[PDB]
Amino acid sequence: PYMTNGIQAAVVEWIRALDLEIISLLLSRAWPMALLATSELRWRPTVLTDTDNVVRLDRRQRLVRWDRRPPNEIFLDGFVPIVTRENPDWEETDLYGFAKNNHPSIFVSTTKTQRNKKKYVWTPRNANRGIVYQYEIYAPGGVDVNDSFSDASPWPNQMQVAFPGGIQNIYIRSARELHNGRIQRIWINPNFLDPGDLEPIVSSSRTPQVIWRMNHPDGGHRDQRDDLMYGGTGNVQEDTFGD
Repeated sequence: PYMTNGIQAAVVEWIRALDLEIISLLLSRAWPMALLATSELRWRPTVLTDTDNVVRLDRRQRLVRWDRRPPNEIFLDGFVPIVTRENPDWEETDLYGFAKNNHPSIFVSTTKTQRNKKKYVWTPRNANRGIVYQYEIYAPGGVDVNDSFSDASPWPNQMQVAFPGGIQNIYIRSARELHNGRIQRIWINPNFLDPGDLEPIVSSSRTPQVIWRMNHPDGGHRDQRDDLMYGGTGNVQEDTFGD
């Protein structure tokens, strides 16, 4: 037995309103028997042991999401999942299938900052191709994928924390804007709900810090039409990519 903030960060209203037991069922109902025998749906607790073995509140664990979408969308809307409709398929709510294959779902994935001697982070192989944003997230709740599946976790190096129903814009602190793997701007979200005691945003004299506002003239750059968070096509690197 433990305390969790569960789906507090969710933007999708029908998910945000349902009882935690129902959302837990949606996430686990499709798991095979062999998986169920050794797995438990482990929501991140309100107080957790972080990747440097320091005990922190869930809201002080530095999460990262790599995303093609720019601040004019993401700081406005937060992270809205691909599937928002009220009666999704079982494939679209399954945490195991989502963790494995990254198919369209109710989940917004993030990856934990791996705080060693230096900062490391799971980084997608295509982080150096086209326009890429690294969003910095400090959110309540969510599901710890590795804790849930242990040996059966599909991509353990991603250290995924999954948010059914998405992540509100108030939990996104900043964004690094990369063009073909070269950092252009560090974006500051003015509506970030600061929990206090966080490390100050990692900066450089060469790269401008920009306070975002709605429809910022430089805030809508994107590739022309979830690739960057597929656990299969990335690996752990020092958390200075773009510098």
